[PDB]
Amino acid sequence: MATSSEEVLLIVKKVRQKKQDGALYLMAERIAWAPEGKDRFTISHMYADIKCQKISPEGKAKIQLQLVLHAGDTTNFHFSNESTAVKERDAVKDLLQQLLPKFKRKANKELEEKNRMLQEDPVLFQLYKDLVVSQVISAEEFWANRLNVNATDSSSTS
Repeated sequence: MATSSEEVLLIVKKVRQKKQDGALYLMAERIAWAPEGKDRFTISHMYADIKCQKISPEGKAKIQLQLVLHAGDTTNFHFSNESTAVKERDAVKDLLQQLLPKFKRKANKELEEKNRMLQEDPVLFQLYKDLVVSQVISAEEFWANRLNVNATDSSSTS
């Protein structure tokens, strides 16, 4: 069956994400953040999905952590816990960086360029939902003429 080894490895608190501070819990196989007062992780990424981690420059009153997922995503966190914020992001950066290679999945650059194109060109992503979502054509059909040319002028067409 699906063995969910939910092993909380680190307990981090006072982390503002999505304009709401909470608690970020690390697990053997993933990272999950919950808002303060809620037992619900509104953020849960598997190390296999997280490519790397970025942290804000030290000596600042803003402990910010930013993970980047292989799909071409990310995970930004604001450790507002002035008491251990820095150390929390540190042990976090370290712990994740420990389990991250443990679950290091293949870098899907094929997907990265796709995701990044959908973020850059709002029209491209619009037509994507228009055609590919309406089952008008497959995703690669649209991508075929877009991956080779990323320009909103051309994105106005298939």
